[PDB]
Amino acid sequence: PTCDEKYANITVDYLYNKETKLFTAKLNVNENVECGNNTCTNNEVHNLTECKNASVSISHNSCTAPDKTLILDVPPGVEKFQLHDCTQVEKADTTICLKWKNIETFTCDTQNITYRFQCGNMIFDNKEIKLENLEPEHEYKCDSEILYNNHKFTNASKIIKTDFGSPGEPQIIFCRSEAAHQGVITWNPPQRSFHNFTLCYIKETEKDCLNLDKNLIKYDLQNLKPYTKYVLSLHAYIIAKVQRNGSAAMCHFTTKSAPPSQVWNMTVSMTSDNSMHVKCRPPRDRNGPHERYHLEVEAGNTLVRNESHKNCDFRVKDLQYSTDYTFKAYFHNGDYPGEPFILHHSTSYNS
Amino acid sequence: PTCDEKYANITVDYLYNKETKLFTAKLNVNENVECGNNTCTNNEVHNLTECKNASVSISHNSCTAPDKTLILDVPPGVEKFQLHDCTQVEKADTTICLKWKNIETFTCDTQNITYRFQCGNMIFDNKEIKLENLEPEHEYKCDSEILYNNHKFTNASKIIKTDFGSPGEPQIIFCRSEAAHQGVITWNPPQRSFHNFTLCYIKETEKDCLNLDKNLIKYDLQNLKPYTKYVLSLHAYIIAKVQRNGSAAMCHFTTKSAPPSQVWNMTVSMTSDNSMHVKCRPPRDRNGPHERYHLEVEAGNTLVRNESHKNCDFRVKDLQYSTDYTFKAYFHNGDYPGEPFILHHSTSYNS
Amino acid sequence: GFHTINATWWANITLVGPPDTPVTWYDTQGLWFCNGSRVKNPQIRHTCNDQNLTLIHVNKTYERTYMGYNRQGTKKEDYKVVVIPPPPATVKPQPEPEYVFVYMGENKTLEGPPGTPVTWFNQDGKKFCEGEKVLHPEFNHTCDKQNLILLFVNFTHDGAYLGYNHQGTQRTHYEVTVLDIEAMLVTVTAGSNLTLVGPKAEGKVTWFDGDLKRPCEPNYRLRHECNNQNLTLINVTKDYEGTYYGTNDKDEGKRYRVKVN
Ligand SMILES: *[C@@H]1O[C@H](CO)[C@@H](O[C@@H]2O[C@H](CO)[C@@H](O[C@@H]3O[C@H](CO)[C@@H](O)[C@H](O)[C@@H]3O)[C@H](O)[C@H]2NC(C)=O)[C@H](O)[C@H]1NC(C)=O
Ligand SMILES: *[C@@H]1O[C@H](CO)[C@@H](O[C@@H]2O[C@H](CO)[C@@H](O)[C@H](O)[C@H]2NC(C)=O)[C@H](O)[C@H]1NC(C)=O
Ligand SMILES: *[C@@H]1O[C@H](CO)[C@@H](O[C@@H]2O[C@H](CO)[C@@H](O)[C@H](O)[C@H]2NC(C)=O)[C@H](O)[C@H]1NC(C)=O
Ligand SMILES: *[C@@H]1O[C@H](CO)[C@@H](O[C@@H]2O[C@H](CO)[C@@H](O)[C@H](O)[C@H]2NC(C)=O)[C@H](O)[C@H]1NC(C)=O
Ligand SMILES: *[C@@H]1O[C@H](CO)[C@@H](O[C@@H]2O[C@H](CO)[C@@H](O)[C@H](O)[C@H]2NC(C)=O)[C@H](O)[C@H]1NC(C)=O
Ligand SMILES: *[C@@H]1O[C@H](CO)[C@@H](O[C@@H]2O[C@H](CO)[C@@H](O)[C@H](O)[C@H]2NC(C)=O)[C@H](O)[C@H]1NC(C)=O
Ligand SMILES: *[C@@H]1O[C@H](CO)[C@@H](O[C@@H]2O[C@H](CO)[C@@H](O)[C@H](O)[C@H]2NC(C)=O)[C@H](O)[C@H]1NC(C)=O
Ligand SMILES: *[C@@H]1O[C@H](CO)[C@@H](O)[C@H](O)[C@H]1NC(C)=O
Ligand SMILES: *[C@@H]1O[C@H](CO)[C@@H](O)[C@H](O)[C@H]1NC(C)=O
Ligand SMILES: *[C@@H]1O[C@H](CO)[C@@H](O)[C@H](O)[C@H]1NC(C)=O
Ligand SMILES: *[C@@H]1O[C@H](CO)[C@@H](O)[C@H](O)[C@H]1NC(C)=O
Ligand SMILES: *[C@@H]1O[C@H](CO)[C@@H](O)[C@H](O)[C@H]1NC(C)=O
Repeated sequence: PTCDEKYANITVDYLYNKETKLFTAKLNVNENVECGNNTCTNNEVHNLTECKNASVSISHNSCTAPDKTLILDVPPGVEKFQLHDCTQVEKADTTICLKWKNIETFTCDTQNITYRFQCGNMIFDNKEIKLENLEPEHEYKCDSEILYNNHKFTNASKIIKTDFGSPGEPQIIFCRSEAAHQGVITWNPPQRSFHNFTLCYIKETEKDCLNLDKNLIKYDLQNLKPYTKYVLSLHAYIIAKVQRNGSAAMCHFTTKSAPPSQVWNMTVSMTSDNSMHVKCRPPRDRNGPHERYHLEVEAGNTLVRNESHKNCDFRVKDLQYSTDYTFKAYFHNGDYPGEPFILHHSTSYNS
Repeated sequence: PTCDEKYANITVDYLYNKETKLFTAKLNVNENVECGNNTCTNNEVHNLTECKNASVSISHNSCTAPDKTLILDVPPGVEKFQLHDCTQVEKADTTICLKWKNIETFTCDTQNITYRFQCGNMIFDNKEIKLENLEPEHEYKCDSEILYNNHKFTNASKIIKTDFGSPGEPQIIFCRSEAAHQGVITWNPPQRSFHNFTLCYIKETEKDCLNLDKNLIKYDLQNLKPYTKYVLSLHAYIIAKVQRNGSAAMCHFTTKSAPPSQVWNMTVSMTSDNSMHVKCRPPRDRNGPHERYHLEVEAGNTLVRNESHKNCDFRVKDLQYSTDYTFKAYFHNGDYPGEPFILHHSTSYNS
Repeated sequence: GFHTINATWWANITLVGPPDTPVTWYDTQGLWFCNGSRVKNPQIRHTCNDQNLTLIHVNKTYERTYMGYNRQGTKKEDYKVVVIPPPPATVKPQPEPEYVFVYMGENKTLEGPPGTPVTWFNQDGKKFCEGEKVLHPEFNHTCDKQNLILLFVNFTHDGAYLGYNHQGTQRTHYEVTVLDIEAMLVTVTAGSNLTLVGPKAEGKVTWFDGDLKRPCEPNYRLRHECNNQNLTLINVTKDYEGTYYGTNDKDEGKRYRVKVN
């Protein structure tokens, strides 16, 4: 009957054509819309410029006079936004990040643009979305749509797969060392997938690391300081885009005793006619629980004097005048005496 | 009415002729006017001398006595005005200057001369016009008019091309010194127009600059003092009317360590019959973060004493009577042992 | 120009350089790789020639951009070499331990894993056998290159025995019976205090972590409270997850795996 009120509540949908980069307006009415000023064949209006108002007369054969005109504006921008995966590599196993990046400037204001995200059974309203505590090795899909003036015109689906993580953990059966420099470490391989078994060994001060193959389970460490405590941490590590190390199994052992090194700072001084004072510093490597110094005095490759003291301070007396004696001082930790240090010294004479 | 009243508000237009350098005056009237003494056919009067008062009589068949008396002041010559480009060479990249000069003076006063300039959308009224904030590599168009007592009599126009300038900025890929005397610096050419590069290396004492071709991308500094820090500044420059160098890129790096040279003035003096005093000065080239001195005392081409002191001050006691000794003292920087300094001395004593 | 090369693990990847030999191959970081035919920085396994470069046995440390320059340096060749890891492999479990019962006064032979020599250890942490040579003669046992023979089996010979090959890839596990410190997993609520009991009251306690820095040392990145017997964690955060091993000088230690809820 009357066209004034029939199309008052009409709906207009705007579509963006990339080949012409133009806007097409479509009326959500089954019946035909006919116009005389502009070409409005079927129910679509073409050749519309963004951010510009246009006047179109709307009439139908079923409804008689009076006629009416409608004013239309076109603010929707479709393709200058691209969906990007902003997932952090260090936490890519359980965190999924989705962001929108703009590549071409548009005249539309941001106050009338909204973003909607449907990720499986989750709904979000934000330009950039974050998901935390997601089960690894699950390939999910999520849709993101851009709405202008509460209408759907741009939508994009993206599929994201999580990465590997959390390997281990090795079970160290036992670590020990029955030799001065040789230690034996025995473990078992973890059930979960890993790559190459990073193992580190640390002494009191120094520390070192290395990697082992995924097959061997028994390892031997050489060139170890005798009577020195060592702590070993082994963790099965996998190589993703970021290397995932996993929990580490730790063990400790002390190496067996061994003969020490030479005594240090062998100082000999002359005080009287046949009295010499010999003192020295403890060796750098004790290699033993106890402390003891043995000094032997010889003449002509013949042992004639032998003394022992817990401290390196020995007095030599009752010797012939002007005689080249030999002093050999060595360290006896209790089990294996060290190699001696030998010096030659002459005496003084009788007034 | 009378001719004086009818033609009281008559207007005159002046046209300049360069071939004769003369001004022709035309009355802005439609009806033909005849003059008594001077011929004034139609409405134009020719052969008028510049800056001289001309008296003319205007009358018509429709007006009676008295005749209109008109006084004309001829503007000076057009060719006496010259347009000069006052743009400075140092600021030619972002500034354009235009000036009007009067090389030949005229009897007309200079108080009633107006110069109106228009560049793009900027219109000003001044003898000299200067514009700043100009994008490089562009051509601009200006026009100007010269008016005699607010009456237009000269017009001119010009086009000015903005000189290229302000290149850069180059980005340095890396700088390093992996050798004792060789250092490698690699950069990237700038996007804007450029001709060559200038690289300046500064140390704690001297600063020296060098020029490089645009083709070269990498440079290898040689003949450098070991274990010294150099700061390198690189900037691309273009040879315009004046040289233009843009923002530079700065980096810093230090070389490696090399064995130090021999010690200086290793004085050796006698102390007693079995002791010697040894001193020396630190070497000129430390070439290391640590300072240490090592001395080796030998007898009969056989090492018998080894000592290490923080300073070159050594006492050689408990020696043998009447025998030679060789002292080899060198400076150790903690990374490389330098060339030892060797001296020989005889312990010329007898008990 | 700029190219991307992926390749696989343990692949000798060849990078082609610009003409006008000799050439120099560097990296963006500043590590020298190739100077002409001569090789620099041997710690990285690679070989050089007058024009090209070859990388041998690539891995994660090779994931970078290599730049090759000609003699004059007027041309550049940038190659972004990345490494894609192979798919993870599941390690096959070692053979399950088996039980053997030995009567008094009998000699029992136990078969080692294939591949001489066979190394035999016990549960208490001693080296029973290393090949033909026999250690700890007090236990009265013998060992050839393949088996282990217990002679005059004791009452104390009961226990676990482990046999390994020269490379240690395989293992055999026996439990011999004569017939007539587990790690603790602790879950801690974030922002709370956690108490860990160390060794006995006889001796100073030293603590270590997976990061290999002693927690009790000053200027530690995490707050802590160390005493001679116990360890206290105050305001536990997410970074506290890991393993902490505390041991004294008397060869006694305990491992606690701390996980933050
Ligand atoms: C059963 O096995 C044990 C070894 O586990 C053997 O008997 C006893 O072994 C212990 C541990 O070595 C001996 O104690 C120590 O032995 C030596 C001197 O023999 C020395 O290191 C110490 O002074 C300490 O005594 C113990 O003496 C030894 N006892 C006997 C009677 O041999 C034994 O051989 C095995 N067989 C039987 C049938 O018991
Ligand atoms: C955006 O939404 C449209 C529908 O509005 C999707 O187009 C459909 O895509 C499916 C597969 O996902 C096809 O089977 C259908 O034939 C498509 N058309 C219709 C009318 O359903 C489109 O996939 C979505 N995503 C993108 C990136 O355009
Ligand atoms: C890549 O080439 C190298 C060099 O030939 C091979 O690695 C080893 O290199 C050493 C030192 O030159 C040679 O003595 C060895 O013979 C090489 N090993 C082998 C197994 O031949 C490496 O194997 C080569 N990689 C591939 C996949 O062929
Ligand atoms: C780079 O390798 C060359 C050998 O290819 C090393 O020896 C130089 O060789 C060139 C010719 O290739 C000679 O002109 C030089 O005299 C050689 N010695 C030098 C430069 O010290 C060279 O040492 C290696 N290193 C460098 C920095 O060039
Ligand atoms: C990774 O490949 C490198 C190629 O050089 C192997 O060699 C070691 O690399 C590290 C890291 O740069 C150096 O510190 C070592 O000196 C190199 N040599 C040795 C003998 O370790 C390295 O082993 C490889 N890593 C693996 C397979 O885990
Ligand atoms: C370095 O690589 C270049 C470029 O590939 C090699 O030069 C030619 O390489 C092609 C590859 O198909 C071969 O068929 C030609 O025989 C090569 N020509 C020559 C003259 O060698 C070059 O051989 C490689 N090696 C060196 C040392 O330059
Ligand atoms: C277990 O082995 C031991 C060691 O070889 C055997 O004892 C020896 O037996 C031989 C004869 O086979 C005698 O000649 C030796 O005198 C025995 N040695 C000692 C120290 O007594 C023992 O017989 C074996 N036991 C069994 C059950 O076969
Ligand atoms: C682990 O290292 C071994 C020994 O070099 C090698 O064979 C294996 O391929 C490595 N594993 C991975 C996943 O790279
Ligand atoms: C794992 O090991 C790598 C390689 O040594 C190291 O860089 C990293 O810090 C370790 N830890 C983690 C959590 O990746
Ligand atoms: C030297 O004397 C000590 C006691 O002072 C004694 O224990 C030792 O056996 C003697 N002999 C040697 C060679 O040390
Ligand atoms: C930059 O150019 C100016 C002239 O415009 C010149 O004086 C100056 O030395 C140049 N700076 C360099 C070469 O570092
Ligand atoms: C490396 O893989 C990437 C994946 O995007 C591919 O584009 C590139 O061509 C590959 N390079 C090769 C195979 O050399």
